[PDB]
Amino acid sequence: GWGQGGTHSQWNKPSKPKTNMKHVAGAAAAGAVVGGLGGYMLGSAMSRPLIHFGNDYEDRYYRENMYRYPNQVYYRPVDQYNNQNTFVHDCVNITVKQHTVTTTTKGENFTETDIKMMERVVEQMCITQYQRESQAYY
Amino acid sequence: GWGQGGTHSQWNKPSKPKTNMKHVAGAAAAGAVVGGLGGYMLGSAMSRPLIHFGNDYEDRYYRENMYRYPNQVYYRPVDQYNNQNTFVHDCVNITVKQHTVTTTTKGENFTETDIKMMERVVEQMCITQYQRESQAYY
Amino acid sequence: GWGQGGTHSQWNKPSKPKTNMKHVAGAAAAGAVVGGLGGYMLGSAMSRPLIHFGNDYEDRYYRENMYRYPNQVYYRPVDQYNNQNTFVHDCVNITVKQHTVTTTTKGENFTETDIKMMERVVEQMCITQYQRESQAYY
Amino acid sequence: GWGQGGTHSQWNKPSKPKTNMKHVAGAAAAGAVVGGLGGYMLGSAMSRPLIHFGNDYEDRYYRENMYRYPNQVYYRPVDQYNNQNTFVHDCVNITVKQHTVTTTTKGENFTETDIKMMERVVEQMCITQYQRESQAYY
Amino acid sequence: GWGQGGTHSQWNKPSKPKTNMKHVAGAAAAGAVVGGLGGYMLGSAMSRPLIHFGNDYEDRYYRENMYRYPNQVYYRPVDQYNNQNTFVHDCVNITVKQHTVTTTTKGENFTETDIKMMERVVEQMCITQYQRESQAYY
Repeated sequence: GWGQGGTHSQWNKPSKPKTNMKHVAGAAAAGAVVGGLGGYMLGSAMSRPLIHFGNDYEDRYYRENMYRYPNQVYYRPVDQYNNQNTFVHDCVNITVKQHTVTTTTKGENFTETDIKMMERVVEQMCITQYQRESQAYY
Repeated sequence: GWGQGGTHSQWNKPSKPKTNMKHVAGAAAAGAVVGGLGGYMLGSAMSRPLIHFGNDYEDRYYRENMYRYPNQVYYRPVDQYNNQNTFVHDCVNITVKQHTVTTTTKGENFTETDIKMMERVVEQMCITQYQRESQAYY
Repeated sequence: GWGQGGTHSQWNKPSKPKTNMKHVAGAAAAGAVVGGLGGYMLGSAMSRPLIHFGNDYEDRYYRENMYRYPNQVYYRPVDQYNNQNTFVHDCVNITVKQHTVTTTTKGENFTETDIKMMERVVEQMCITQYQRESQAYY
Repeated sequence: GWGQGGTHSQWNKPSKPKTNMKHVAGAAAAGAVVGGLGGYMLGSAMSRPLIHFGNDYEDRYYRENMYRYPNQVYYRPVDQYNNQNTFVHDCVNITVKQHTVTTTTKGENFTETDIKMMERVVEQMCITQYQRESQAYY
Repeated sequence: GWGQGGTHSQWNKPSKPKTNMKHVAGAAAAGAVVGGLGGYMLGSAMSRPLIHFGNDYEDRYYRENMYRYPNQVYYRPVDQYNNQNTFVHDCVNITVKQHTVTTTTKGENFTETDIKMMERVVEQMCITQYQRESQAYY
């Protein structure tokens, strides 16, 4: 007539995490867990992987049992070329340019005029602004 | 007549996570879990994978049982070329350009005029703005 | 008639984490856990991996049992070429340029004019601004 | 009729962590734990990895049991070329340039004019500003 | 009828950590723990790794048991070339330049004018400013 107390356990219990950041790449933030027996596991081999939050009871009576390589993980990869990649390209290769190429041969008594006005061409770009009861003036 | 207390357990229990960020690539954020016995697992082999939140009871009586390689994971990949990739291209290869090519040969007594006015051409671009009771003036 | 007290345990219990940062790459921040028996594990092999928050009871009676290599991890990878990478490119290769190429051969009595006005061309770019009851004037 | 007191234990219990930083690369900050039996483990092999927050009871009676290499980790990788990398490129290769190339051969009695006005071209860039009841004037 | 008192133990218990910093690379800060039996462990092999916050009870009666290499870690890596690196590039290769190349051959009675005005071209860049009831004037 024994007794085990109930388990109220948290692998991650962050209370009121107020966080301001920009980039979360390959990481964990704002009270987040990257995988329980998992996550980013490109090549894996797990024998008898068990997750049970409930109570566990085992009453085992093993007699003369021949266990030959139980839960064996024969991890023998050959020439494994696997790609599981995350690519994020934001505002890349942005160009605001004015280019002029001049190739004049034996130009006599000639006038060359090259005017490239560039005014108020881009006022805003990639403005990741979060506003809450706020004001922004540009 | 024993007793096991009930389990109230959370792998991730974030309370009121207030977070501001821009990019979450290949990561975990805002109280999120990347996989329980899973996630981003391109090549995997799991024998008897079990998840049960409920209570577990086992009363095993094994006698003279021959278990030959139980739950065996024969992980032998050969020439595995697999691709599971996430590609995000936002506002990439954006060009605002004025280009002029001049190739004049023995130009005599000639006038060349090249005017490229560029005014108020792009006022806003890629403006990821979140507004809540706020004001923005451009 | 014994008794084990209930377990209220947290692997990470941060209370009110107020944090300001910019980049979280391959790390942990704001009270976040990178993996419980997991995370970023590209090549892994785990035999009998078990996670159970509940109480555990075991009553084992093993007699004359032949256990030959139980829970064996035969980790023998050959020529494993795997890629699980996170790429974040934000505001990369941004160019605001004015380029002029002049190639004049035996130019006699000629006038060359190259004017490239560049005014108010980019006012803002990559402005990751978080506003809460605040004001910004540009 | 014995008794074990309940365990209320935290691997990391930071209370009210108020932190200001810029970059968290391959590290831990703001009360965050990088992995419990995990984290950033590219090549791993763990036999019988067990995590249980609940109480553990074991009543083992092993008699004449032949355990040949139990929980054996045969970690023999050959030519393992694996890449699990986090790449963050923010505001890289940003160029604001004015370039002129002049190549004149036997230019006689000619006038060359090269004007490149550059005014108010970029006012702000990569401004990671967090505002709370604050004001910014540019 | 014995008794063991409950354990209320913390591997890291920082109370109200108020911290201001810039870079946390490959380190620990703001009351953060880098791994419990983990962290940044590129190549690892652990036999029977166990973490249990709950109470542990063991009543073992082993008689005539042949344990041949139990929990053996055969750590024999050959030609292991693995990369798990964190790369953070912020505001790198930023160039604000005015370059002129002059190559004149036997230029007779010619006027060369090269004007490159550069005014108010970049007002702010990489301004990682955290504001709380504050004011900034530029």
